[PDB]
Amino acid sequence: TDIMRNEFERLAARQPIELLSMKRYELPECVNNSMAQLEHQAVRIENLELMSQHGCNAWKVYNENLVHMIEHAQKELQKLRKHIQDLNWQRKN
Amino acid sequence: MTTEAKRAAKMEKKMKILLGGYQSRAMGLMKQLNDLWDQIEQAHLELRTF
Amino acid sequence: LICSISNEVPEHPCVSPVSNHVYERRLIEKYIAENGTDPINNQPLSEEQLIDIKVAHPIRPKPPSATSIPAILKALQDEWDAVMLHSFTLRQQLQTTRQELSHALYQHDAACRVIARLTKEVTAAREALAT
Amino acid sequence: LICSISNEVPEHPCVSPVSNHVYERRLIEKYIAENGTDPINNQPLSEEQLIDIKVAHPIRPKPPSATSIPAILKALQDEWDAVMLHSFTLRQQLQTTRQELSHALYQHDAACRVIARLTKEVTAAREALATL
Amino acid sequence: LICSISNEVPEHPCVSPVSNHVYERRLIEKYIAENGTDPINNQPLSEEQLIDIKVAHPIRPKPPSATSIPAILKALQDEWDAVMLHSFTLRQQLQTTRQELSHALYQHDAACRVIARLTKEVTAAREALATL
Amino acid sequence: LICSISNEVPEHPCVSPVSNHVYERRLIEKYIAENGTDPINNQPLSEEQLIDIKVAHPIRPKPPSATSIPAILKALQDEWDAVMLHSFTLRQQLQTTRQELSHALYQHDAACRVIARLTKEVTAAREALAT
Repeated sequence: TDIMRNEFERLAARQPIELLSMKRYELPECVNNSMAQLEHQAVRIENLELMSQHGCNAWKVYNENLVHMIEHAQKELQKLRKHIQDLNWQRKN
Repeated sequence: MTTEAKRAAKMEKKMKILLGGYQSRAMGLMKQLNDLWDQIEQAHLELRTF
Repeated sequence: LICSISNEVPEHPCVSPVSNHVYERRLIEKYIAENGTDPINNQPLSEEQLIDIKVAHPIRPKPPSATSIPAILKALQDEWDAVMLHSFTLRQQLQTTRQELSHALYQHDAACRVIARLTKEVTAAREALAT
Repeated sequence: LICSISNEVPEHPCVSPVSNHVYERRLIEKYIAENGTDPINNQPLSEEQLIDIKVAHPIRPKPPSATSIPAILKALQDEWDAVMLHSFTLRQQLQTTRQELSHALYQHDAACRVIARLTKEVTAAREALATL
Repeated sequence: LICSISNEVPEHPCVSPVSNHVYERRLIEKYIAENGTDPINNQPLSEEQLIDIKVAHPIRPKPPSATSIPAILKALQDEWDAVMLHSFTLRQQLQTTRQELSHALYQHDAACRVIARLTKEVTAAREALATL
Repeated sequence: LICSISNEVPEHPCVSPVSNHVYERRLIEKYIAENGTDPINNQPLSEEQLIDIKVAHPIRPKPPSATSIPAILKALQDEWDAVMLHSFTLRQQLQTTRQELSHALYQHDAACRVIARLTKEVTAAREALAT
């Protein structure tokens, strides 16, 4: 029960043939693509500066968050095991 | 193009070995989340079933 | 932490007051526009009733080999394939689950009939032993 | 594309820089000349605070095109939201029926044990009455 | 990932539906038990208003990474938003370079006529003097 | 209608109070986060002075076409590749204009030093003429 998105997705799935992507930027009519590669390589060389500026701190800053989100799941797993075990214990008696 | 492409690809490989540990580490953490998210929902089955 | 429609990590989480569950603003607004009620509880809910939340501004590290070409060509294509085949597999599993539910209900009715027959057999055998 | 005083289509859209909501030069200027305050929030506002004729400049304006830059991305976002919204309702029914499947299989084996016991009960009763 | 009141990592997260900022079930419970309000905004709150964190639905999620189409659209939007100011950095500097060029060329055009007049006057005076 | 930073149609515009300019919240936010001033007036401004504007009616969504999405991806790629070249040409021209300005300034500096010798020759001519 979806919008036309559903029709195009099902046609692309039954059809299976994935939609044509951007194969213009990398090859480099060619002058514009070339200047595009120039601006994009400059933007990329700028985007790798702000990564190395902080560096490995930002990765572990989210890795601590990853472990902190991980712990609550096993805590709730323990809760669920305990509740099911108490139920089975009552049924046993 | 080829001058800066060689620059950023070299800039990636400084970070691709830098973050590449955290990449497989975050990939390893996400595999554990997807491992539990089945059994966590498997807990939802065995609750209302029981 | 998550959104309760899209299964995403919301960037602007908003919680409802009739059913307290964090939803993404976009999907919750679209749901309110489709039909004016809560998705989870199906209770009366409007866009004005929702209360936006403030959060840790949570961050994603773009891969080191991030460019307009890899974002445009490979990434979106991988995303669309992971959408299409996953929706297709979920539809197939739904059909299979309906079929298995049908087989289970038939087997349950058969067990009910067999038990009903043994209830008439066993009790009269007991009476005949009492006779 | 409407003035917030007259409700007419503004040809010279100015905004007052206190509670900006685009109006037209004539209505806003006359409202300022009546009393030097903004009609929307009733705050202090003058003629010089108002920002006038549109800003077409270093920009080289592109009338909203079909297939140019960003509408494709907004459309991809609108379609991905739909994909996820449909996945929500699909997975809901999947798991909600899976719960019935589990309960039904459980009760099926449970009631199977009922006949398993009752059959041997009748079986013993048969030899009991037969020997007597 | 943290509790706003204690600043410790909550192992029992409960988000309230008034002024949500993920809080500790144990600490938020006591804050509501002492007085019926939310810790941050001081809005009315009960423990029944609170809800612990749970798995959204049976729609399965995946981690927020670069792969996600939404993160890709946000990244493309940020890239275009940086390129936009990148364009202004050069257009505005061109707007000063062009003004200086107009002024310098006008000074050169105003000076060169007088320089030609000097080139006339020196040789006219020399031909006048040498002739006598 | 057009923010005086990005040229894009502002979806959450805010006005500057030191200088009357309706800009984009995020672009102005990054500009103030780098340096605490106004990009047009260079006047001291902060975040809290900003007055969020409301423009509810103006929003018009682009209904590009029925056109298939596989062509839409190439549309976005073509537009990004074109915007990169429009940004390249807009900087090389500025660098060339600054070079030309300096190259005119050099002659502007030489002309007034030629004028000194011209005036000296004129004084010599009058000094001979009076005699």
